[PDB]
Amino acid sequence: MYVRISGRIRLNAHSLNAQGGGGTNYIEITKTKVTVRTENGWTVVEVPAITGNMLKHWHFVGFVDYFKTTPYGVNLTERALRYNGTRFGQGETTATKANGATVQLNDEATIIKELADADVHGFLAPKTGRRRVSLVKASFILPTEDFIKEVEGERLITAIKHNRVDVDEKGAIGSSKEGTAQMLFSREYATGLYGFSIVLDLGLVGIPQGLPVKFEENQPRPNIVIDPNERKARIESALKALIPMLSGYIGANLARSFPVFKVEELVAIASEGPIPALVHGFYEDYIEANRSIIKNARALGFNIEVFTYNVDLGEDIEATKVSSVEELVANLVKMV
Amino acid sequence: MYVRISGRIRLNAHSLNAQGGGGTNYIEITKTKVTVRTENGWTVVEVPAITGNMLKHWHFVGFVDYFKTTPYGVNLTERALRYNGTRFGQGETTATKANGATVQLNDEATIIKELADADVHGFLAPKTGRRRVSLVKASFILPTEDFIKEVEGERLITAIKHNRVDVDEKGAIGSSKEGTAQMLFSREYATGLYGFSIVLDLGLVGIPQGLPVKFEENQPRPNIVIDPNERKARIESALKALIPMLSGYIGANLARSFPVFKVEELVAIASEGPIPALVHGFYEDYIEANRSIIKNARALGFNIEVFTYNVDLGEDIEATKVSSVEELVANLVKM
Amino acid sequence: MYVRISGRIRLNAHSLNAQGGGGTNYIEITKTKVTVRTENGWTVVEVPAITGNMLKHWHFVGFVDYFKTTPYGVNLTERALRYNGTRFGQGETTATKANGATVQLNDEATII
Amino acid sequence: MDILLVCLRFPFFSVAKRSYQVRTSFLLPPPSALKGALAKGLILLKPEKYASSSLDEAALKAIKEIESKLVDIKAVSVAPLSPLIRNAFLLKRLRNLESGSNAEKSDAMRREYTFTRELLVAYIFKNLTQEEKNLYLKAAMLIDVIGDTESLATPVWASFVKPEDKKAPLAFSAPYTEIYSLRMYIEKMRVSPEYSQEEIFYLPIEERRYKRIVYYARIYPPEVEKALTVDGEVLGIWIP
Amino acid sequence: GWIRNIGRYLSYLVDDTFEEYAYDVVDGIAKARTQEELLEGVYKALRLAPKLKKKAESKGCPPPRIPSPEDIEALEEKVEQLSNPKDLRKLAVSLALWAFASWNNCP
Amino acid sequence: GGWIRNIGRYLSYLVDDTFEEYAYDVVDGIAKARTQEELLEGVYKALRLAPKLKKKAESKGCPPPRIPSPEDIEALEEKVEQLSNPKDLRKLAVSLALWAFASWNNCP
Amino acid sequence: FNEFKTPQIDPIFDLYVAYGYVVSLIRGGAKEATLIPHGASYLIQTDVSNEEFRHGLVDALSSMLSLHIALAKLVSDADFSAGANINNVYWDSVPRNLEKLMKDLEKKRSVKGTATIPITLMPSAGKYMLKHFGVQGGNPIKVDLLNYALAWVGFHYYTPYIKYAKGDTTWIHIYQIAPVEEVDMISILSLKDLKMHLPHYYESNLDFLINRRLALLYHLLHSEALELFTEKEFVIHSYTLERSGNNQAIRSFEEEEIGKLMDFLWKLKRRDFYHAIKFIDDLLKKATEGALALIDAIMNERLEGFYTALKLGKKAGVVSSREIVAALEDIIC
Repeated sequence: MYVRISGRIRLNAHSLNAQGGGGTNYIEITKTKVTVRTENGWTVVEVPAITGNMLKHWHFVGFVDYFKTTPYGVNLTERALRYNGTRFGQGETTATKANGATVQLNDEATIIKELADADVHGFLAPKTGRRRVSLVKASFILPTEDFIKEVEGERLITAIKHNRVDVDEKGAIGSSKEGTAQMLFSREYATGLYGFSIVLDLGLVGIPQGLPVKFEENQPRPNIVIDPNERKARIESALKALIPMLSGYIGANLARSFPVFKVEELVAIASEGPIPALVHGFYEDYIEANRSIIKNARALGFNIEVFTYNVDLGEDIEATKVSSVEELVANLVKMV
Repeated sequence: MYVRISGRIRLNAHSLNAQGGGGTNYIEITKTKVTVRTENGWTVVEVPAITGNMLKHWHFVGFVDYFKTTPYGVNLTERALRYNGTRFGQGETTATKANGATVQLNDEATIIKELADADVHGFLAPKTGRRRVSLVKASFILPTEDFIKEVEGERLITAIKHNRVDVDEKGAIGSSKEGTAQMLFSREYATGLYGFSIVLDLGLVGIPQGLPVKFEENQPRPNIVIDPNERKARIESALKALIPMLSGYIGANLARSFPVFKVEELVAIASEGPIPALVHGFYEDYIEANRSIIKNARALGFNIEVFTYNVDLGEDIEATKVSSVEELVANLVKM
Repeated sequence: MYVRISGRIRLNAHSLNAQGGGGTNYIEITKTKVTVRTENGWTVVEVPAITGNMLKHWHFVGFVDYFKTTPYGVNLTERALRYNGTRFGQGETTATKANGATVQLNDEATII
Repeated sequence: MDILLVCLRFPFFSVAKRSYQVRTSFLLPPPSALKGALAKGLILLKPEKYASSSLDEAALKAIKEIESKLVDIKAVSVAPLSPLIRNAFLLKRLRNLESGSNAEKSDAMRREYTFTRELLVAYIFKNLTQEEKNLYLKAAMLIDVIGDTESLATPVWASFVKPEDKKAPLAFSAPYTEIYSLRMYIEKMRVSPEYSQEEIFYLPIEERRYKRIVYYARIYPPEVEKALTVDGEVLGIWIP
Repeated sequence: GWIRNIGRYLSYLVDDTFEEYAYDVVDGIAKARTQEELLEGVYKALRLAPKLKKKAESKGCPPPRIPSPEDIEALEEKVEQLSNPKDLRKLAVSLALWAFASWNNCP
Repeated sequence: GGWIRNIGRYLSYLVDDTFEEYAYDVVDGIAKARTQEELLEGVYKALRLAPKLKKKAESKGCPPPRIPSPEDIEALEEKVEQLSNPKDLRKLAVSLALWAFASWNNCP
Repeated sequence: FNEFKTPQIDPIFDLYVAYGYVVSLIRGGAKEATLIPHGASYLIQTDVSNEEFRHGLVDALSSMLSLHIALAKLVSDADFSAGANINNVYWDSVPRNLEKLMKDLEKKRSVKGTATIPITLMPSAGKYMLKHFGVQGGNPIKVDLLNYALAWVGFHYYTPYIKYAKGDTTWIHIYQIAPVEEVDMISILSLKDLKMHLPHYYESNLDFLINRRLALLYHLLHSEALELFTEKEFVIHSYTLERSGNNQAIRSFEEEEIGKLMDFLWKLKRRDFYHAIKFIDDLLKKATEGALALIDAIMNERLEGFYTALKLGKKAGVVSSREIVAALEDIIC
């Protein structure tokens, strides 16, 4: 199915998507510019942000984590079990399955049948030319416009410096000429009310892009190259991958930082068909805009199912007051 | 039918229309020169401007996506299914539909009857000519001159570096001799408030270009060579194609960027007859130009319906308030 | 078997995870910026806090303390026995076992 | 002589010269491009008059009718009201019109789009009758696109005016044949579009730099006794 | 114009001879849009004076010199009237620009 | 209005050498003033050490500290009472506290 | 005034031929020669005779062929044989055309043939041209051999370029400096000074030769011909040739300017020279992103670019002395 989610998350003390290397002093976090009103002309302010690459990688990690427990987990790439995003890089033609079996990167249907990560998240085969558009698209994580307007440019970055106590076996803290690595470096942690938006196109899973339909009985029968039970299991695993999404597993340095996460409010709509993208949470007036979008879409003849947490939305259209992410994914998998 | 939508949109953190970097490890976003007045000075500013080629490609993608739901989606080339759209070439004289039906290229009428994508976005047959123009056109996506004046300097282009770690079987990494693929590339993400303008000539959909009207019973009725019901289905699909347009589905790097999109303001004019294009959204005084051109067209005898979102455009004109893009779509599907 | 614990704990007269001064007599405590909802709108406040690195180090110390008593506690590291948080620094390919033996680093399974 | 005055406020040009690989674009739109756009306007405004089996013949007959009411082969002229620049662009231009190379051979190619804040277009006629004056004045507007389908265009106003025999510097584009008698810009422009000719045209553009950047400002040429006034300022023009 | 003296003091936070590497203050002083954060960053940079003093004293080379009080009021006598951010950047960026100069400190 | 330098001269005695009085917490408090009341509290804490330094200045062959005049106190009160905005309050609190770390030639 | 006219075909190849006319005149003499730009024609005014022009041209061709014979169907690693020609066939085609021109002119015989123009002399050319409804077979564009040889002489003698191998692929950056108002012979010769032969760098440490703007900055850093750009207005037309897997194509055609960069370099090096070139080279080798930010700041007059470049350079290995900082401050004004 097609499901779209948009909302706000309260995140603080996070060193997510740092720039400087491990050995580089003063490890710097990424920043992105945002254009805001500030009751005057459109002004640009540089604020810490989280790239969509991290969100896509963590969605992939959650998907493989929830798909390994499924009976169809054997149909997976070996690199997927290693949480590696290198899906059929440059300079190879045959890939390795989860159990070690070889797979040929020639026919898209075979690739999406024997491998599941390349199906949900797409893939690229530069040697052969085979490609698949990713069915999961993750936006950036930007602080809300109202929040950044209120803070009025107060840095929101803490550069905490820390080191190690690497010492010689004799107990002497050696210099660079001894063999120790007692170096000084810093890490940048950010804070604020961020907005998130991710879209899933699970309605096209198990469907090769070359031949989306088969037309056997002159009817629009989808070209589901895999078993329908396998497709349902993959969809359920992809939907359950959202459980660790809004829980504290969408960034790096979790061992030493483990960013503090809390979803404030959000909305999600799914109708097993084409659906307009939800407005991102970076904009302060996204609630009314999304209400208008999902009311017009429903009025246009769409069976839109809406689950809202901690928002009144429109209090007149068909919306279910979901309490948590787990309940939302349960509702999503209930309509498969 | 014929509709023209021009406005200003707010998007940021995007890597749209990059220079690829096929051989160079550095990926550059588009860099464009824009002339602007600077209080008695004609200066140039280097800002990105998104080509309308990608906009037209994504509009076609949305059209082909929305044309699958309708039962009349059989009349569609198998090429359009794969987000292709080359539409033949010098050595091609046969059209293959989604079901795999052979279509000749003798006349435009049969082609547009059997193919829907070629009727909307055009096609050509260099073997025998018979060129057909695209009925959908999109302008460049560039920041408005008001935003450039307000910002003046500032980089507004963030170069973010991403690596591709690829360890060996146990844990071994390699740079250039272990045979693994480890690249540290850089992507340029842009920001700013942009301006767009698109023209959709839905009134000519399903009518051959060379025969706009029949004119057989002394009444020049339009030459609708295709079925009216699936013609209206095509109109609705093309109108709904704009839904994955003002939502963040424009450009590339969608998996890794998915730009944060929100339309700020827009003006659209819809009519059953030919109507002039209003203005490109890059100009800061484009609202006054919109009002002037609408007034002139209405004074010249044009039945123009004006839909305005987050813009006044004067109270004298008969402008209809638009809450969002879905509101405009709902208001447009009536005709 | 996976475990997730959370809760609230009160600290009084604590100087945990300080900067240590290094070149000053004033030993500063670590400060971090946190977001408060507030009735007037979201704000940011700088408060003292303890990073997760120190908590991980103390969990490691407790684990090695409770694992030394175990009969299989010999399969540890000399640095681990010395409460040293560094693991396989740059330029080294061998590990000093708690028994004094040398452990190769060419295989992760052997290491674990 | 009823001269048609229109104002085109569109950012980017789209007409490329005889070029390959990198597609060099015209600094100012050639008369062929404007003639084709006006022919398209005639096509979708009054389709009963121009009706052909294929679009090529309809375009050819519209062009022929336009040239019939034109003063001579010397076609429409333009006046750049804004500084000009060459704005480079990268496009995925597929290559499938050549021998072999199947039909899907797409490679990145450069095609710069000349940027312009404002421009003015003047068609030179020979006193067309009133019943068609409105026809061609309406045809002047609704000029949605120029060059290829990439760069959109829009009008601002449309009018008819005489030259009032006024002396003013020639801020228009003229062939380098008669104005030879008169810091010069002359180049091949392909006045006549081809449909199965080439005259050198002068341009009021110079590459002067004021402080650091060059762009392309006005030429301040010698004055001409034939001109026309718009929005107060008077610009000279050449007519046969 | 009281720029070299403060630049050499800011250079004490970036040079490798002071193994503390105060880079956040450089970013703060460089990325200043209005009056308040520039002064906040310069105060944060100046606050680490005892750090540098005791680092150079305990290492052997002569201790760093604090910017003179004579141009301290000179800093605030000009930045007050730079209401426009555009001309304020010319000094806000230059403060960090002079923080990366050579500035030979210890032999 | 000229009293910033006068108060900073006294503030510098709280962190300079040749005094054996390393009071950095008061400087941090007077420089991190988010509101007027805590700024005044920090000012009072700094001024409470005026006898502390004045008595021992003459005991080490140094000139007595330049204790701010009551006119400086009046000017500070006037500036504080007119600032209900933390925006300019932050820079005002930073201004005088910046003078604490300077190369003052207190003892010749 | 002989006032040689230059064929109007392509404002890049037109520039090459009209811009090698000057060296052809100089080698034959022709004092007091000037170049008037006509938008694209680029006419040249001088008092030379046709026979003297031919003598200068044959002298230039003799020098070029003598240089070509230094390396070896003969293929040489020179500017006009293989250093700039990305196509293998031209490596042998061009020397044959040049020696044919030499033989024809030395016998007082005007050339009577036409030849294909390579993409190197004019990127606007190529293999296919859209006639009406498709392309033309072979190479539709052809040029008379005389102008072909003259443009080749100009390209070899005047226009600087850079070749970076990096294994199988190959990048060739080509730069041509175009006057916009007026130039005399001394100005054009000063521009000719920029040209340096055999810029086939390759290696692996010098991987910064990609990012064409950075490459041209690196090339101009070590050039100290003449600060003419501060008193005369000049532009730069530059383009890249790529041979990634024998797929010859052009991926960059931006049109920047040369006055700002030369002014910046002269202002930076006016204070210190020992700490200028070493600074720039170290920053290029270590902080490539910093170098890109710095060149963006130069071309856009941006304050943050200099700070970012200095921070990135100081992060790895850049000393970034005081005098260059003072020069940057003075440039900031």
